[PDB]
Amino acid sequence: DIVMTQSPASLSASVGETVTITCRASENIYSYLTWYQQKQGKSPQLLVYNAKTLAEGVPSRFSGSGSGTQFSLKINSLQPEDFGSYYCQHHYGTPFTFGTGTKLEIKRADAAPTVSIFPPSSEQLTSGGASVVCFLNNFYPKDINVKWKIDGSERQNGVLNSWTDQDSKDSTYSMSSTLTLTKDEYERHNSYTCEATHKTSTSPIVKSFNRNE
Amino acid sequence: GTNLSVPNPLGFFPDHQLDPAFKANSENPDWDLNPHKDNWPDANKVG
Amino acid sequence: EVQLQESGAELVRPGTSVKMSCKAAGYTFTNYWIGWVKQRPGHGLEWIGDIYPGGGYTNYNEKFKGKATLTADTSSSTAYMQLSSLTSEDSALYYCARMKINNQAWFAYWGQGTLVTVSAAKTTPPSVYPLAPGSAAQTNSMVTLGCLVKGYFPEPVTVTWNSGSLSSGVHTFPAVLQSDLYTLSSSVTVPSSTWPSETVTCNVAHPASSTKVDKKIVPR
Amino acid sequence: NFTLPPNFGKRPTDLALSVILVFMLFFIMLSLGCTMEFSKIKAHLWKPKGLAIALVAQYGIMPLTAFVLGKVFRLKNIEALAILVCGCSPGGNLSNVFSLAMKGDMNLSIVMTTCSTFCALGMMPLLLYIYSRGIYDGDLKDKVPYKGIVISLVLVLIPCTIGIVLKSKRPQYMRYVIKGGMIIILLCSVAVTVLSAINVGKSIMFAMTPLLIATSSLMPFIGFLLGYVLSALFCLNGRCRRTVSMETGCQNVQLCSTILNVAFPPEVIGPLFFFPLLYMIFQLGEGLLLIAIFWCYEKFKT
Repeated sequence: DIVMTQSPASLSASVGETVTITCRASENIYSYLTWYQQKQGKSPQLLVYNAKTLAEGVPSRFSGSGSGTQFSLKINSLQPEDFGSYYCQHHYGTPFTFGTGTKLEIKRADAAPTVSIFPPSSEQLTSGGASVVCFLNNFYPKDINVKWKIDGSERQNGVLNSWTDQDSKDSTYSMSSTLTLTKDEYERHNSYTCEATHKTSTSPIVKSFNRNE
Repeated sequence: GTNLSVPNPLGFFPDHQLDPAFKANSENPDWDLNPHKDNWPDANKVG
Repeated sequence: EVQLQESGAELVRPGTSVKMSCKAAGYTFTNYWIGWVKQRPGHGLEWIGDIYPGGGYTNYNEKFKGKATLTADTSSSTAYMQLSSLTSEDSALYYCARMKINNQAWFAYWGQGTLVTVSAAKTTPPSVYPLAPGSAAQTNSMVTLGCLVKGYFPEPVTVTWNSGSLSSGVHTFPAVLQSDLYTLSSSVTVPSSTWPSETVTCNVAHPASSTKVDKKIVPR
Repeated sequence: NFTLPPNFGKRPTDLALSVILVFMLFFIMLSLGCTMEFSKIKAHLWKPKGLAIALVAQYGIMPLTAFVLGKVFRLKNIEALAILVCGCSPGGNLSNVFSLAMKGDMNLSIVMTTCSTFCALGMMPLLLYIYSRGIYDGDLKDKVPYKGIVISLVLVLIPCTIGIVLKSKRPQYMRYVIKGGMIIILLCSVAVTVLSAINVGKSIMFAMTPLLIATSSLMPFIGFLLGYVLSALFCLNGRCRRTVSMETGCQNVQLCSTILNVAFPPEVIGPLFFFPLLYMIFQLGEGLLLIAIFWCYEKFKT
């Protein structure tokens, strides 16, 4: 079995900027590798086959060059029409491994999250559950860490995180972190706070909440 | 099978076939249909 | 123009078989291989197996050898895959693809994809809980609200604010399953001195259960 | 380190070589159709002693000598498989020309060639399975061409039966058609030699190696000698002995080339991609040498 790995897991570049992505093969495959490009919510399309030749109906800016175990895919001029995952594949073996992905995303000026925290709803408590939702909107670098201090103390047992992909009108991200608690447990800890740390600022911004007003 | 070549009794290369429109010498020959070729790691071995 | 048409989305309980079709048009379909690719949303692609509709010759991945069966049915020109026994692991997006040379294994034409969800949870209407800012109620310059929905099994849920209105600063986060049921939250940001004065509501529809829930966020 | 010319299969010279080979086959069959008649073919079919002994010799010696040669010379697995596939191939039509060179009862020659091809399309995978145990555990049984064999047999038999009918109907066109066919055969042979020399280039030196040359030289000579010995052992007619011996040594290497190309990627079979060519030139040279020896012996008799 041949394992295929792509060097940059994620890569950000502005429109009109040259960029390359590197693929690595476990063994020699004698340039039997092909490149696929998949856009958001679309089936993948063939881009380059045999690691050199450009597929039919592809822009000429794409270029691939490599043999053996090192392969590359230069984009040269960058256009907004191409922004998505890129994939590899080999024909040498039988299993036809596909390798991991490589995502291209728009670049913009760094932004700080707009952290907001919310208490469980009044009718939410009557059912028998308690959910505390902390929102993090409009931050460009997508590598934040959210910490839940129930009383000056962290906890990650019931924390569920959801990430929003980079939007269209803007080019930022959004993350919702919800911590779920059973009834008769939410009221034995008084205060709550969600902590967000980000590369835009050294100190982590704090949004707090007290159950008893 | 996956071999659809018409062999030529006088011939020494894979493209020497008795087929009227010589596709075997074109850019896209289609006389073989086996994409799952065996890499055979121990091919270069003696027993 | 060569085109591959897939069957459509499927929802099946674990342990039961399911089959999907890849109807081929624009070419002969009898002298070209067809490959099946499974892609998970959070993982890479993988190759299931290949079928030659002309003679029925098939090759399978070793991992998928046990639980994948490929059929040609050249009369209708629709290739089939059978998933045999099903588990929660193999819930992904399935692609039918066609080669170009029959000698190399790079696929050129892909289908639209078939989504298969494996889970035993029965359909359940969502429960909608409003989200309001804490007791601070600081005006600042811009105010954000939210609408939390949870406990719904399928994924047709669409959340809108005041129906036509807003839809400018809203955000909907992807659904995540917790206890075999899916939960998502939607947030809307509104200029200050507007939400307390004028209601914002929260429109959520669940076509699978044919239930539409409408409720408004009031300050606490 | 084996390299191929940048555009080997796809080139005008290779296309011309293919057309010239096709014309060679057609005109060889047409010119050969003069020397055989229906009645002798029927007589040889009714009495299958020569036909059966020829099949036995071919299909009990060629795979056997291939396997023994590979085991003795301790060849690489890919080389052993290549020579095994070459041995398992049916007798080529060059055996008919060689039999014509030794005036060897061409009716039996063509009958043996046709029956050998027909038995090949059935029992070649069987011999491959029962002789490749130990090298390439892969199936290698769907890679052998099946419909192509039948089409090639029919396309070979058509011009020969055309020539036979033209003979039996009216001899008068022998001295008007045979001489012309011989002339075109000569020019096409010269063209084949120069075109193969141009196409192959200097990549053949990679195929040159003391083991492959030794095996591909021993195989046709051993085939000729064993066929002659085995046919003489059964008290067969001397003409029948000569034609059986000359047929059992000739092989159709095109089948081996296609099978090896289908089964493995070009990089696996790199240096021995030219093995069918080596076998062809060595069998041609040994056949010419045997022709010269036979004619010298005939001069000795006179």
